[PDB]
Amino acid sequence: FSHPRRYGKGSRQCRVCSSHTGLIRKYGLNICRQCFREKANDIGFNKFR
Amino acid sequence: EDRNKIHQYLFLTSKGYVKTQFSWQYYYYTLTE
Amino acid sequence: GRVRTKTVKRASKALIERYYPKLTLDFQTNKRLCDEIATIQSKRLRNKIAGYTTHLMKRIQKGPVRG
Amino acid sequence: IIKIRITLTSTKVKQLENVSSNIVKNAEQHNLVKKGPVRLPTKVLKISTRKTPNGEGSKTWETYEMRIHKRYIDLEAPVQIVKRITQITIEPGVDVEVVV
Amino acid sequence: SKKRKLVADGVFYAELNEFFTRELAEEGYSGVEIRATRTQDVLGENGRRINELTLLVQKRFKYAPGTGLSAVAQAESMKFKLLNGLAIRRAAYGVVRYVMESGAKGCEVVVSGKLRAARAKAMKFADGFLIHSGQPVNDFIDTATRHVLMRQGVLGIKVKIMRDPAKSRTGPKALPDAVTIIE
Amino acid sequence: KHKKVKLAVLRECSNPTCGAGVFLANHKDRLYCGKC
Amino acid sequence: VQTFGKKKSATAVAHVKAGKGLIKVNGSPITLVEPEILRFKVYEPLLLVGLDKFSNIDIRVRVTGGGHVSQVYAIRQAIAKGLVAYHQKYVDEQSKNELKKAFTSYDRTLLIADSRRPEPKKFGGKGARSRFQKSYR
RNA sequence: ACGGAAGGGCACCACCAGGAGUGGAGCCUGCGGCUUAAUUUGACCAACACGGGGAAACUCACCAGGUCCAGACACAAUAAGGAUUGACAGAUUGAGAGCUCUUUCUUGAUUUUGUGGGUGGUGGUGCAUGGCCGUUCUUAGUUGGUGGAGUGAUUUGUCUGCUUAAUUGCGAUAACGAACGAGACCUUAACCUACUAAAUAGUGGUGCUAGCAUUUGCUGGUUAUCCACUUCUUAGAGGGACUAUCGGUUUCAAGCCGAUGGAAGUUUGAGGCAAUAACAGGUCUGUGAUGCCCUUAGACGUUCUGGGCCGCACGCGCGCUACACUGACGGAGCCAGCGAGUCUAACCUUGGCCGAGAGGUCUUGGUAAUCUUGUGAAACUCCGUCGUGCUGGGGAUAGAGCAUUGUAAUUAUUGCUCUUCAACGAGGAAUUCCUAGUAAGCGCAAGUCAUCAGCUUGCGUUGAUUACGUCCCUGCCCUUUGUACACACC
Ligand SMILES: [Mg+2]
Ligand SMILES: [Mg+2]
Ligand SMILES: [Mg+2]
Ligand SMILES: [Mg+2]
Ligand SMILES: [Mg+2]
Ligand SMILES: [Zn+2]
Ligand SMILES: [Zn+2]
Repeated sequence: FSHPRRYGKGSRQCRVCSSHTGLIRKYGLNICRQCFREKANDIGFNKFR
Repeated sequence: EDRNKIHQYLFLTSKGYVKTQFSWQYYYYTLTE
Repeated sequence: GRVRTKTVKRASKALIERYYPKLTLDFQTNKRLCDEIATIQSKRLRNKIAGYTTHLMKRIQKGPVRG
Repeated sequence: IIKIRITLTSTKVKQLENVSSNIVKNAEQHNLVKKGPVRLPTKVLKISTRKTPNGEGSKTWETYEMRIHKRYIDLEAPVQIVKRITQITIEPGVDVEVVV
Repeated sequence: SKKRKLVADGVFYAELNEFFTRELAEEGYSGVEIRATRTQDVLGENGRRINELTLLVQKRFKYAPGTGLSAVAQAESMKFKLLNGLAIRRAAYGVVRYVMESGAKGCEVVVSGKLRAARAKAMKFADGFLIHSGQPVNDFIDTATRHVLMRQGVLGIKVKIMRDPAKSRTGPKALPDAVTIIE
Repeated sequence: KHKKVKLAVLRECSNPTCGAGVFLANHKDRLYCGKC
Repeated sequence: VQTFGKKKSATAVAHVKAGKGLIKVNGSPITLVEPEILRFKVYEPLLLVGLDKFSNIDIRVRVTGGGHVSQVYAIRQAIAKGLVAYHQKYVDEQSKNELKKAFTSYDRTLLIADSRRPEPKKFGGKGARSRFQKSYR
């Protein structure tokens, strides 16, 4: 019913929105590039420069 | 049996005794008095 | 440019209005007195206020200034 | 007695110093010997992203940061002055790992 | 690791924030510390709701058995008023009046969307003094953006409360341009 | 389209979990029981 | 005693000690800096005041951090500042000022490190100010 | 508000003096066009290496096929001789697919059937929306109180003129006093022989010492080997610049220009934040954000195989590599910074052996200022080969072989070895970016990643030319002005 999806863009999703595109796979985020832009301050990520 | 396993792993999603919050893809289920 | 805004100029004028028998025309002994007679919340703004007050009191000895 | 190394890490510099200064005086009030608090360089976790949730507009990039800070202090003391001292640093936001 | 561990702790805090925002909205939740405007709808039947919430968060996050001026509260309250039915202008006026009389030095409430099916104007309501660009917006400004879901479209509720800096009690207490001299 | 025609009113192998109710299929040489 | 010298990101730490005219740069002597064209850029804070002028001091510099030219300027500033500091402390400040006059009247960042640091690059173009090429149609 | 009305002012997204170029060549990639079963789709200054969109499967939304329900829940029935489930041995299919059949076993109130009601949708609508961006805006503009002018709506304040990056300030002045914006603020980059503390950073001196020289000194290693220290490094609290001082010009000042000193004198350099607002700008293909419409059991839901997004009469844009001697090719010198890197585990890889190489291999350190890593980067510098040739410049195109990544490299992922060696003799009309550690040249790290850069985000090595002005061009702002517009020129 399902073939292996252990790698590639299909293996990972946004932990919030589950969108397979723009995923931030850095520092162990696993969050969308827009969902992180939304919930960035609440993680501890802020803008200074 | 196939339903008892989950009805005891807990401690039908519509009838009641299941209040479901989603909160990032995790289906938080809680029963009611 | 090097033009000073109102929150510099007006604070300097207010300092010179009541502290003429006070801080001289030298910036080093101007900012120090500013530190204790003004609630400046940043050293850069304090430096601006003290420099403009130094300029005001340096040109005060060449004729009275408006306002 | 046992020799230990306490490691203090946080994003909040104020409470990080609130523990790095509390620990020094809490060891001086018991008159111990300790290597000074060493401040490992801050890791600036800069992360670029696109402001646009789509692909329209001028190409404008926006970086975020969660600057992480960490220190380390080594000393030696008995077990009671180890546990009662590791129970002082519970400042919410600063994480403390005590190794032996 | 520690960089990854603190990133995961921030992610965990975000998860808690969103979970309690969705769960305890009708209880008046404001922010995980938790801090709510009401601490009775959470305790419930002498610990019932709170213990059930702890059980759910524990089971999700793999834990062991033992391991007034709020902008978001105002936004949730006026969203609840708009959802049980009330004039948009009246709810915004009430929330702005309450925030301005509760010690805050400024408030602004924007409601955008399909009030009545139209070009979706943006109705703003601003009262008091309000700061903009600068580190002061992080110091003393609280913002809350909520999505109201009526039968026709979605309404964007923005609430900005500026607390009086003089009663700061932590951090800078005046404005960077505020100057007060003695004589 | 699995239909399971009504099957009106009515041996065994190893893996003794089978409770003597796994009667084989008699087509030819069908030593592969119903379960397997 | 010890001084340092920087041009962009290189730092050259110099130790000046009482000795006999030993000027080491990386373990090799000052004559083997090997820019092969800036080898007279490291002889500036010696040739300037007096060509030989010095058999009493030993300058041991070690430079790390930048590039070839940056580190050559760093060492040529480090030996200069080391000489200045040694004269100020031990020999006399009159003579340290009398050689500081020559260093400043030939100033090529010998005594004062250059302030020009790499300006950060901004999104939407390679380089800090240079922008990507734009097409209207 | 608008104008196919005008005047001042501002800006290397404008120019002037210039540099680098682009457009001319090959290739990469995006868009169009054409084709296709599909070549998915959004976007036309502010689309066109943009959707973080570097697509083999997945992504995927496209096409050719095949599954599956993940259709709950009041029901009405089927159900207590059984509603429904699954299935080996073969037809069948790409499929070890019970899809279906040849076909007879299995389970057992979960379903299946129809009224009814739901769930999901990368289906539509960004001209129904929220949120978020983009643009106006690398712009300076916006608004009360009291007073003045108007019957009034309103106006002045908010301005002739100088000055500033600035509605910045001076100043003129029925305004005075202010508020938002700008500034201030915050982050970072410069400095501090000052404080503080450091074999997770570094430096000397004692032993451990191998060379060289030997009157004791050069380079040295001494990762559990000795003490002291904080100059370099690090990070906390502070200091420091405020154009300081002096001259010239300042209408009367705001300021501007030189010199001295200063670490830093252009808002000290670069950013973050960015008022009232306007767009029918983009995004429903980010969202378990969502109105309506559509679809919902041969599905537009989900899933599997395969192909497509890449396809080539051609046009356009962003780019990489060149046309060579300031160069190519070889040995030689061995010079950074920003970072990232694995405990349910295969991430960053040091050190040996093999191969020519990619790479294989036995290990080791690193959850980290500790190990890669001193990222022994590249350009560059030294000496030689080339001798000015379509050449030994250039590596497009194609042939053969070896590995790596991946279930799967064919439409070559990429790397490596050998081989034919295309245009290109510096680029037309046009046209882009930019004023100092900046342009340009150079590579490195990170993101996208199982693999793959010609892309982007940051970073450092080398470091110029010209200018310090202006309204000739473009864009924008303000003011004036006309209006039969006010849903405001759609
Ligand atoms: Mg600002
Ligand atoms: Mg990409
Ligand atoms: Mg679909
Ligand atoms: Mg007006
Ligand atoms: Mg494509
Ligand atoms: Zn997301
Ligand atoms: Zn069996």
